[PDB]
Amino acid sequence: DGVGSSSGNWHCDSQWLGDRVITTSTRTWALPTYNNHLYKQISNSTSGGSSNDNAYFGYSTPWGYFDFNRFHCHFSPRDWQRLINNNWGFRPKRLNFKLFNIQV
Amino acid sequence: LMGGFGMKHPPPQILIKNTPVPADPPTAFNKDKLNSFITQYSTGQVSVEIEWELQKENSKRWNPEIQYTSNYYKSNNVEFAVNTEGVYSEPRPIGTRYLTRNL
Repeated sequence: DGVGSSSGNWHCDSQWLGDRVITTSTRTWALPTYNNHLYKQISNSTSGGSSNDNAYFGYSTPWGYFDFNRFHCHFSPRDWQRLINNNWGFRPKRLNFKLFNIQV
Repeated sequence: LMGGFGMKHPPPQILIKNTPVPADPPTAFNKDKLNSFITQYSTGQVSVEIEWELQKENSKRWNPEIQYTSNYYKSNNVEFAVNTEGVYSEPRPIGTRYLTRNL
């Protein structure tokens, strides 16, 4: 849309229904520039790697990624306590992701 | 002052008595009341169901609450469970106040 209008609101709450939980989270991130916009063919021979069990070959990219898959990301210690004391089992159903209010 | 819910009209008293069955009356009429009865008693079952209204925790607290737990350490008996002689015993009094709210 525009420069002076916010892209989205901060929504961090979590709502406990009977058979279902919905945990929303919101964080602030900062994204640098990686590898000077290059793909650099990382391998063990770059630094050390004198053991065959440690041998590796791959590529490093300028891109970066979001890893939210630890539990403490989605649950507060209280929402975790409420979870594990009152419930036998759980599992995820849906996921919804948003990026907003970008600044360069 | 002791605790609980004061009520102008609490749930009513249920009084119960097993009606007297007299022993054999004498043949000749007597003015006096009969003081001789049959030894007797009764037995049955009571069902009492109460419907309670709850107020759920809305707390936005971050860190974890205090809760009531059975301590895990091993013991000769289980708390709030029967003895070896068949005796049921409550180990400790359990208050109602664990969750917190803001003052």
